[PDB]
Amino acid sequence: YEANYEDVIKKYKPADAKLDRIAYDWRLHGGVTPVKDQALCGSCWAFSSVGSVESQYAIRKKALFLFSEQELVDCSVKNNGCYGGYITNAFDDMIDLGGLCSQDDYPYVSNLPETCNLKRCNERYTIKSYVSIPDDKFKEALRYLGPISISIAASDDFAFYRGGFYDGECGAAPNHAVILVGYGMKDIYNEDTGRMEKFYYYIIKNSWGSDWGEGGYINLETDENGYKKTCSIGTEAYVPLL
Amino acid sequence: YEANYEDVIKKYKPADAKLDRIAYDWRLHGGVTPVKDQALCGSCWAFSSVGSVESQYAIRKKALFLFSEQELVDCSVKNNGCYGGYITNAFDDMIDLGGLCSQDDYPYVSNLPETCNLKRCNERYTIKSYVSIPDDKFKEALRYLGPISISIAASDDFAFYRGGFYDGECGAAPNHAVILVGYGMKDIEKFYYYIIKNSWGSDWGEGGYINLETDENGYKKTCSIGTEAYVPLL
Amino acid sequence: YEANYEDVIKKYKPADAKLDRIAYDWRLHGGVTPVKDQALCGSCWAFSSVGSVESQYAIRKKALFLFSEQELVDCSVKNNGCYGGYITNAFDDMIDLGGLCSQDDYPYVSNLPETCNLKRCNERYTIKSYVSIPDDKFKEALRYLGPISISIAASDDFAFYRGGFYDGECGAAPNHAVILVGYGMKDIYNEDTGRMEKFYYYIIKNSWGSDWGEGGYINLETDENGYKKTCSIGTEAYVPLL
Amino acid sequence: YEANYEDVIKKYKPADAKLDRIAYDWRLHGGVTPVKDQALCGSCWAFSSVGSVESQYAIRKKALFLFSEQELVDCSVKNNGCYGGYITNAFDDMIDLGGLCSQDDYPYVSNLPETCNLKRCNERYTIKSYVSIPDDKFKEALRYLGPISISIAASDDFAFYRGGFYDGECGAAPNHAVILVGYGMKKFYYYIIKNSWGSDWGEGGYINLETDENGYKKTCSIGTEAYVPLL
Ligand SMILES: *[C@H](CS(=O)(=O)c1ccccc1)[C@H](CCc1ccccc1)NC(=O)[C@H](CC(C)C)NC(=O)N1CCOCC1
Ligand SMILES: *[C@H](CS(=O)(=O)c1ccccc1)[C@H](CCc1ccccc1)NC(=O)[C@H](CC(C)C)NC(=O)N1CCOCC1
Ligand SMILES: *[C@H](CS(=O)(=O)c1ccccc1)[C@H](CCc1ccccc1)NC(=O)[C@H](CC(C)C)NC(=O)N1CCOCC1
Ligand SMILES: *[C@H](CS(=O)(=O)c1ccccc1)[C@H](CCc1ccccc1)NC(=O)[C@H](CC(C)C)NC(=O)N1CCOCC1
Repeated sequence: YEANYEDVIKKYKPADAKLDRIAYDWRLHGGVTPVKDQALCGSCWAFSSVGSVESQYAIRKKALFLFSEQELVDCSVKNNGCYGGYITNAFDDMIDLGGLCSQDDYPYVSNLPETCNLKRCNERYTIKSYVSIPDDKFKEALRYLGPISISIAASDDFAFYRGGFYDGECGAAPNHAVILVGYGMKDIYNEDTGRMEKFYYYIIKNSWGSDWGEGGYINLETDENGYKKTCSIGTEAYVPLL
Repeated sequence: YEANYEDVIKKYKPADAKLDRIAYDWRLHGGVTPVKDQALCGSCWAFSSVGSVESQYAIRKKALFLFSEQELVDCSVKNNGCYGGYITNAFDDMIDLGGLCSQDDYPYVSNLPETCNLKRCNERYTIKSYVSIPDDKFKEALRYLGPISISIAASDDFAFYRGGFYDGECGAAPNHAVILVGYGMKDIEKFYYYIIKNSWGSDWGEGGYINLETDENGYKKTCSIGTEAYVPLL
Repeated sequence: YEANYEDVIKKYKPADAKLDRIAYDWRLHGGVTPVKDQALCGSCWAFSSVGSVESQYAIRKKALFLFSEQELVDCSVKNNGCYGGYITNAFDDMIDLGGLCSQDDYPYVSNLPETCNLKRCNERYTIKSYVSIPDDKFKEALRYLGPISISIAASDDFAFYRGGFYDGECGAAPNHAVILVGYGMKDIYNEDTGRMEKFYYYIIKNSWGSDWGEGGYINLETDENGYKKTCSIGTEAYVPLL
Repeated sequence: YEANYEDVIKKYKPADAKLDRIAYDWRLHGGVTPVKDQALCGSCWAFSSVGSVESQYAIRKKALFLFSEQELVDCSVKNNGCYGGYITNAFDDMIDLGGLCSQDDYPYVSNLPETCNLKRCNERYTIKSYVSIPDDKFKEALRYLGPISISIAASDDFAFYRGGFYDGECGAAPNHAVILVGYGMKKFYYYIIKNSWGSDWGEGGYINLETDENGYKKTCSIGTEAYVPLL
């Protein structure tokens, strides 16, 4: 079910398109659905992967599609429900299970044990494949493909982040799954330099509710090319395709 | 602080531009920030006004700026916090107070009683003026000026709306404030509608939105939308 | 299905039991279940009535029972869902429908239109009857019968209440339904008469979440007798009976 | 500072009282306030210690008092806010800060950073001292003193518990603070633990953890640290 980026970007980027590397934000272009809250459950892998599919349907279909993380939690045998999972495993099971359910047909119950029951789903929403995004290609992928389901190495500082300029530690190993929804640049005073410097960042959608960070989001530092990774973002990185 | 529509539309509409009256949606074209939730507080006036400014900043500065409704609730002496307010009064106070704060500097605490404290804002974001939009000119104003802060007469049916073709009643008097973010047309008979962004969370309406019937000219109002109607200007 | 207060109190109040009119709080005696949130919906009548039943179950069966307001919203033909209803209508339909469902079998979706489907319920939880509480008997009924489903005249001040000593306006007419869960007394300095004065109060459980009032509760003034009504509480007042 | 158990219990256990080792539940006898929720913040140490003081005030003063965890998170210098703390440090600081605030005066906003401002409080609610409960005195201390603030070794299984007979793993080391609110039996003896992750965790916010009749068996290292505050 995996395609190669090399082939996919040829299809999605227009022939004569020039990438703007300074700023692009899918929140301004109808590509981002409301932030969700995983409550007390390690289902980040489901929120990341399903949210990336929500975004792809918004972009490609220009309408609001809200899907069920609970269905993956209950039915994705390749993953471990609230005990954790993988981005690739999740997309594989989206395909093999016959698609996602709407959020209203299959509502979220977090750590409450629930049997898998797809007979509760009326309509089903499939993806065709998914594509791994190379670490030197995040801005291009984000601009032409859409938001990216990414791993992140989250710390306690990240857990307790309530907005403002992030100065926290990163985790050792990737331990969380979030979504990249854009990039930007602002002028920020640089204390090791003693003046205003360009500060490039990726915009990350988390799944800990809109009371975490900045409306559920965080800006993490990158560079103009967008190769620099803060907290190991996108070590695993995939966009779902219709 | 109020400018005139005839002058403003001259500066903003390119010469020889022709208006597409069928459809135009600012969510697609960089002009709409996510939906917020006022919680158990009657601060709709703050959300409508501040949201129209977020939309202008997006359109003119090409990045997402999130501003503080709580600052207005707390510090807008011309309004009454959670007990209600007015669109014009809210824009006047944004000007008189020295501008908006960021959402992160001054976070939303709804009906929690809280004193004005502008010391906690670092950067500030002003508007120069605002313009009243004539009722016969909403599509023109949306397309060339941007999202409009509007009054609406909301009913119980409107409160309980969770998606689909709206066929509920209207309220008896303007009682709420929302934002017009575009217009569209579907074939249902052609059905022309305005796209309204509300401040009751993304689990109201359709992700926080409702389509309200108009006509091709866009003169027809459902729920007395835009009886009061203003775009803020930078 | 309405019983007679006079006959009911004689069965529930022990012989030689003497009422303590100072203080009694069912939250300190295992008779009150968690505060819930009706969200954007006029289903207070269902929160009031179901909550009082949760309380009777807790008191009489000494275990935790959490029931479904959504079932009444969906299925109570004598009420009007999010547009409102009545306490007695609610109890009448609990009986006619064949009992309440658990909260987990039939979760709350507020203003989302939902068909009545009692096949979703596995176990059902009935009541036998209900009794109207006279305005001169609230403390006696609270102590020996239990928490009372009551009407209240809620104003905008009441809506925006976030705790502390209540001094807002009351509404004109009853427009809301809450639960009386107890009564108390504290000594409060009068600014003013320069004397401590006894302040008697009822304890009201609301259904606007834990972030309203004092953990979802409000203390409203009464007198030692408990006859005095603040915000017309208990104009209509009922206890369900197992 | 701390008090001594043998002094405290002789004074609090009535002369010729006899311990019922089978069941005693403070939820029924006027000693437990509603379950709260720490949200996304490691302030369990504050919920535990404050909750035990809410419990003591309820038993001794016979009315429900709600106190401020946020005050301790913001103001306890010996602890590290959302990054964690200790049961003794918490009690020390409520003594040294001059008491707890009402929940109304100093409401909870979890991980949202706030500076300590005690000017927000009118009335203050002090404790006089607190006492450590020996390994072999949980049931006794429970019956005659009240709810105990305790440490617990909580696992992933524990975190994801939503009711029923608990058969999950225990944690490697104590990493959490709860309140013991009683004991019961159904063949099967247990302690009753009040948690601070909302009423939609466990059994309405509670978990029964296996013990024995004397109350010597400890599941999940409960009460490695074990204290009752005193008025
Ligand atoms: C989601 C991350 S979280 O729950 O939001 C979070 C947890 C801890 C620290 C910071 C954030 C889950 C947590 C899984 C978990 C971890 C510990 C106890 C219970 C549950 N993370 C994952 O699912 C990651 C995702 C990868 C993209 C890194 N996967 C994962 O941890 N595992 C994969 C399957 O085996 C379990 C381990
Ligand atoms: C916001 C709208 S709302 O809270 O979402 C709403 C309330 C009632 C019905 C429908 C929607 C506020 C509500 C103010 C209020 C009303 C009653 C009790 C408490 C609070 N509405 C306003 O602020 C309107 C906006 C205008 C542009 C129409 N203004 C308003 O009602 N007033 C102006 C100031 O004085 C009080 C009245
Ligand atoms: C619940 C009260 S509320 O929504 O929590 C509330 C009231 C006042 C201030 C703030 C919140 C419902 C609301 C019904 C409603 C009213 C207006 C518009 C939409 C919905 N109140 C009731 O159900 C009352 C309860 C009685 C015990 C007083 N009943 C009621 O309003 N009706 C009876 C049935 O017909 C409809 C009217
Ligand atoms: C509360 C426990 S918790 O956050 O509710 C929790 C535990 C297990 C599973 C899910 C939730 C805090 C956690 C503090 C913390 C730890 C790691 C990362 C972020 C925050 N635990 C404590 O405060 C314990 C209490 C003892 C009685 C065990 N103490 C503690 O962790 N520390 C002592 C003071 O310095 C920091 C470490």
